[PDB]
Amino acid sequence: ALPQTVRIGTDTTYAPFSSKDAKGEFIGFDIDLGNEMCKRMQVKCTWVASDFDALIPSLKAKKIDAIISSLSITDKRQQEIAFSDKLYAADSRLIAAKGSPIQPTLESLKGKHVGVLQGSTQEAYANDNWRTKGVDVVAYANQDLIYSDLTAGRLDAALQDEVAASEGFLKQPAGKEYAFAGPSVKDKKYFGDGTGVGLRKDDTELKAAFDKALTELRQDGTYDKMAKKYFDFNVYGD
Ligand SMILES: NC(=[NH2+])NCCC[C@H](N)C(=O)O
Repeated sequence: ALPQTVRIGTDTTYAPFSSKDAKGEFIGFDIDLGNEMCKRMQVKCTWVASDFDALIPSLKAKKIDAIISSLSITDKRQQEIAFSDKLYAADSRLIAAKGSPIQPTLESLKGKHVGVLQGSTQEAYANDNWRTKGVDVVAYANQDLIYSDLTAGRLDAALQDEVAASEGFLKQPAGKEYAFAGPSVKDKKYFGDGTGVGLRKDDTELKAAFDKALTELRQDGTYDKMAKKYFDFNVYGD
């Protein structure tokens, strides 16, 4: 038996996947997916906002039951928690000022100030490959502070999910004078294989129900109808 109310944690600072509208209500693709799956699962769902780096600890502590927050499915995370089937693809890419020669390389980022989300796969990658080697990698409680430090010049570059940067910043007025700096960063190990619903390992029935709802809403075309609100491309991937 699934719980009468499935509590879903999300970090609402990652448009267009999860953010807040003017009323403070949860909006974005993650929210739409979550709500549609819950509908099909015939359970009530209650969204819970928290910082991104608090989601997996909250899940483990049973303060929430699920995470839908562009949570990348990684080898390392799977040693701690479970995942539903893939919700959508997620690649990492740097952003910087328009015209920046910055590339996702150690040589290019020497003496540069680079922002990453605390508890993200991007922080993991940046800390290991760049911060130890002298690059000023700065971790942030949330992505909106990163964008703001970038636009104010405190940061030279930021590393986050490509689609989030693109739709949530670059294509917005705030990011008109900014661009991707270099191609997406390739690293299977660190960045994983798309995003999924984060779940406790022993909640097998809940995972199965999420997986069932997801397959069904993909199959009947509801996934693509919801995605078109945000994207003119195949957000799902392969
Ligand atoms: N709602 C968010 N802030 N999501 C951040 C996700 C970034 C990256 N995909 C990760 O799992 O670490």
